Amino acid sequence: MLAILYDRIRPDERMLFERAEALGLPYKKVYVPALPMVLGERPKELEGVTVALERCVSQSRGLAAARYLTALGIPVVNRPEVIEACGDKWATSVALAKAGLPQPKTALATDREEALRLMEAFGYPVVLKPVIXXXXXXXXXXXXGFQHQLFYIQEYVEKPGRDIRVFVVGERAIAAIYRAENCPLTEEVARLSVKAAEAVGGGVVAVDLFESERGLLVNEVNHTMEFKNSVHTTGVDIPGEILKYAWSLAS
Amino acid sequence: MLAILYDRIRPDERMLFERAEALGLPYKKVYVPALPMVLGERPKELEGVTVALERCVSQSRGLAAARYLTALGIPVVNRPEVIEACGDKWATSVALAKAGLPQPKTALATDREEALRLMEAFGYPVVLKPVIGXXXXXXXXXXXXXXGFQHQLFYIQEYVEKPGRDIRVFVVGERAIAAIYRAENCPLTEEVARLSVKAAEAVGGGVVAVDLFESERGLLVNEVNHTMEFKNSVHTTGVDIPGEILKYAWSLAS
Repeated sequence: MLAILYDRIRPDERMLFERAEALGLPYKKVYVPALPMVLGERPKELEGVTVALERCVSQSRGLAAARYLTALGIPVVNRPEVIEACGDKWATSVALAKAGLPQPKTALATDREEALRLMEAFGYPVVLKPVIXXXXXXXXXXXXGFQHQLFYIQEYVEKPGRDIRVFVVGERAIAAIYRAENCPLTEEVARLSVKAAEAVGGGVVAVDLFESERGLLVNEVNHTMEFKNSVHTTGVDIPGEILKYAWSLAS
Repeated sequence: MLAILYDRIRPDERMLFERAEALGLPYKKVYVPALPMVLGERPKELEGVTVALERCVSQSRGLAAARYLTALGIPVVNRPEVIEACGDKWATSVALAKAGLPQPKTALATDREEALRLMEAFGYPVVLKPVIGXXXXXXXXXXXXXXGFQHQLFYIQEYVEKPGRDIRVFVVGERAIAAIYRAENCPLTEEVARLSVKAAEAVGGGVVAVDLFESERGLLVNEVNHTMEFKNSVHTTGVDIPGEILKYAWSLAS
């Protein structure tokens, strides 16, 4: 049966519980904080579990649990690699570059000085985001585990259009929204979103895009997509699609 | 040519520089802290670079740089996956378990309370190590527990009795090239060599130092290091560890 791993129940999780019940999809709720994860011995909580949906609000907890499930041989939706490829901006930007996908000009500095040189080279205004808006050099200076002293820098992008969030399930873009309003999926947006999903390892993710002057650019990819408002907005059963995908990977 | 990526020059790095020079292996030193890493545009510092040896003391810097090199299509010794599979104890223990390799009983808690339950279940004494970079009783446990993807994680291991000394094996590719006791030279045996190479393979392969426990239950893999230190081991083992590392890297050149 399906195991829905969680720590804090949000409306997203409740919708998952309700859809599973309505779909007749055998499942059980697994409270991760109290789950004993001893290598070599499957917990009683996981007895009968053939596939798991990793829904923890905490990234550290979710990734640690996804890693554990792989050690037990239980397929987990959004494998460890996808979760970390997504929750780490440098990792995600690197994955997009290797897949040759469009994104804002991006760079990474490993010390304060190089960060300044890069921002200066990029020309202001520039963007500085945590790996896991600078107006001028003055603002830059003022602002200034494997994440010790890293500075993720991106060019500031002009947006002729609204940002788009695309919900990708497997090889299909199933819904999209503007940033909220429904964004009727087009061939262009759908194909780019699925390729972005593939770039980070595949699975169930929300791809955030920028409709810039240079065209569609991939901004970020989320490994544990939130969709409570999007169901009504898009009219698409996102929770049900997610559950069916996970259930299909069952072993 | 080979690019040796570094931040702080330790004797290990100097030996690498000297062996490369003596071997006639075309290379250049690349100071990572000042390297501009912009995706889509290879830095001038990397002009002509066909393979890189990731030697930064800082793990965060080394992993970020290894990732960058993969984006540039430049092979890097100890790919990002290996560096992170190694610098993260839970990741490394999980990789060892999937490869079916022996190691101390290991567990991970994601909150203070579960950590206590586990330690209690393991029975004291138990070991508590930081996930990245001995509990006597419940009281000690509570005290210790109170004192990015690593927020609130508690790596717990059983306390192991060691009838023998700990062994550090230097693995280069599919070969265990040297080993030391913990320092004295540890003449490599079939058993130790095979386990060490399998442990290296389990985390993704490359150049790593495998630390083993000679316990009552036999050989157990304790940890795997992605940027092995070897300044003292060269003299201790009599093996040219730096040279072996460089030749392995150079062979992956593209």
